[PDB]
Amino acid sequence: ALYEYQPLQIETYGPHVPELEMLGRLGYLNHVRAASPQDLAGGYTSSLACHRALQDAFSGLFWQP
Amino acid sequence: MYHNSSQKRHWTFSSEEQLARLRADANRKFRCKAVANGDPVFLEPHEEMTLCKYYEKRLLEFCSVFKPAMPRSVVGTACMYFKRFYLNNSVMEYHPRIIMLTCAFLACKVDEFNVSSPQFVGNLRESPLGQEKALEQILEYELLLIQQLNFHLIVHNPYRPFEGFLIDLKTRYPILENPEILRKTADDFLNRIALTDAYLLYTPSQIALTAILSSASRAGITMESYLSESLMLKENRTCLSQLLDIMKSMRNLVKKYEPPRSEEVAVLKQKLERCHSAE
Amino acid sequence: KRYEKLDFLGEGQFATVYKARIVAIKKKDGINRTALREIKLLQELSHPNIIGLLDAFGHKSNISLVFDFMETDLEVIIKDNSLVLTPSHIKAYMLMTLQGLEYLHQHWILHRDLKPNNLLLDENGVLKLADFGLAKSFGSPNRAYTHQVVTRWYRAPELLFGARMYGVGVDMWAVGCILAELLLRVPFLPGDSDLDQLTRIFETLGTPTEEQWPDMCSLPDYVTFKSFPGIPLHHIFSAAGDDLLDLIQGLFLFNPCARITATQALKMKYFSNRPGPTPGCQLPRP
Ligand SMILES: CCc1cnn2c(NCc3ccc[n+](O)c3)cc(N3CCCC[C@H]3CCO)nc12
Repeated sequence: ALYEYQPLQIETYGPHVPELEMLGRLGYLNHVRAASPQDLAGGYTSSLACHRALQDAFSGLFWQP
Repeated sequence: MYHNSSQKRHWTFSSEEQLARLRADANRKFRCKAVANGDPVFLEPHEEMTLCKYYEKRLLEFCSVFKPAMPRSVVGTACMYFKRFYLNNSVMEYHPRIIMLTCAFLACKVDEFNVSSPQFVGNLRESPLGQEKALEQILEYELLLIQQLNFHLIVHNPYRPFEGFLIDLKTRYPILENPEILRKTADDFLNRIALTDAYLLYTPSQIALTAILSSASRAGITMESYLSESLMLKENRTCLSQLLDIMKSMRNLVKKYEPPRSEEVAVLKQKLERCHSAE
Repeated sequence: KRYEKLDFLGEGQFATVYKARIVAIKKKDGINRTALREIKLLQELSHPNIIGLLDAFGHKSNISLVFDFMETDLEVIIKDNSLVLTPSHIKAYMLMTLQGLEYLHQHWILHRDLKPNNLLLDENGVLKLADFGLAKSFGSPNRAYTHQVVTRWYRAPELLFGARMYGVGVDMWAVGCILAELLLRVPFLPGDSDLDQLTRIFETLGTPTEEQWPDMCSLPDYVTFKSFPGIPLHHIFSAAGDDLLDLIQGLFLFNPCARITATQALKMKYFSNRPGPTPGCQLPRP
């Protein structure tokens, strides 16, 4: 019974969020502050903050109680 | 995340009628408990609502001048705790003056805003003896507050969604020249939205988007295309209509909001202090 | 209340755990911040490989937390010299750990206390990440953390160099250490201090350089170490296959940005290759 990766399927009830590894290609990172060299050395990138912000903006936008 | 959060699952209600039902039920259960335990000393549910609004402004004022600077997320969490607590409890049973401080205390803990208890109560404008008494009251009511929140402590606020929408507009909506011009006014609307019951009725993302679009409308800018094209709602016009209805309802909630009057609140405060002194 | 105390499971640094009717109850500053952290995080999470907070109650300044009762943990498995850890068992443990971690990181939470005893196992062989008393949400620039997190043996070098800002790399490095402990049956990098921890890391894996970690020297507590060549992984892990060695290399990459995420680790060929992961019912019981 070989394992096969399947992505997590959680309904966000909102618009599609662009992939983490595409934000820079799409120009989103031009509107977040750059991660400092110490931040990058620790593994924090501005792409993380941008992705979290977009995910929160789009989460449950279409949801109705 | 909001889309599978406790806030969405248990603390976003279908209508203002449900919230009014919960508040009237809380008032009536306190009335029945007091009558069984032991007159016109009771406050009416609309009087409870007026006092709750007044003490929410007082909680906001306490959090604004709180040193060290309390982050906006902690303040939003505290105000949400206050609203949720007085959905199911009467100000006649638990004084909102202490409950609001307890909400700030618990929110500081939950949002990892590290403040010592003595430096928490040092922000009070009261005497050191009153400060120790207030601290003991807060410690007494902390567990009660957590129980009445049903141990649902994470509060999703509209601030990060607001930032995410600003990023998305700057990236995908060149029609809007500088989206940052929309910040201040949208922030203004955000504050007003916070005074209503919207935080119990709409998603943080909906609140943020409503604030942004109201700011654009005040500026005269039309961003219908952002909803239609960038958010791709042209593929599901029903989704666009539902979103527009949600934002219109939130704008209506804001416009109808009645700030508490000073004299009415003073009379109600005398009434509530009388209710607490007795029994 | 509605739970009758059955057995005294043990005591922790923050509370004491009792088996009750079957669940585990973990019974001037007010409510303990660690208990509140566990409450606030586990109420927002629901995944088979994350410990479930079933109920919560308290009195005065004390609070109790109800969890599912877990039969054992990974530490008991590893240290049980009578248990054989086949490649399939190791793959199963790694898979469940990584699935829980992927769900956790998707909800922007770092565990920050990953180690074999914090990976509990129920009687069905389901592994669950537990002990969220150090877990914290990540992804906000304005939200600094402390480097003194994660048990020292499992602490990533960025943490040891004082990283206040970090991401999923801390958990993934701890995951690599857990994998190495699974393979070697002993702690991989048993330092006695932070300096000795970094020394063991660099002596085993090589001293990192600028090309492996471009901003390494910018970390606040950065200390230059002797240029150890390191030990090639196939020498350390003799029985590891090439795919497993690729996974281990990915988990132990010095640059935390290059270090593989839980998702990337799950997509690696090691997990889709033969033999398949052991089913939970067949995992060894200590
Ligand atoms: C709090 C959640 C929980 C669920 N089950 N469980 C258990 N089950 C028994 C057990 C587990 C692992 C290994 N062995 O041999 C027995 C123990 C325990 N705690 C007390 C005893 C030492 C561990 C410590 C862990 C703290 O989370 N906590 C829990």
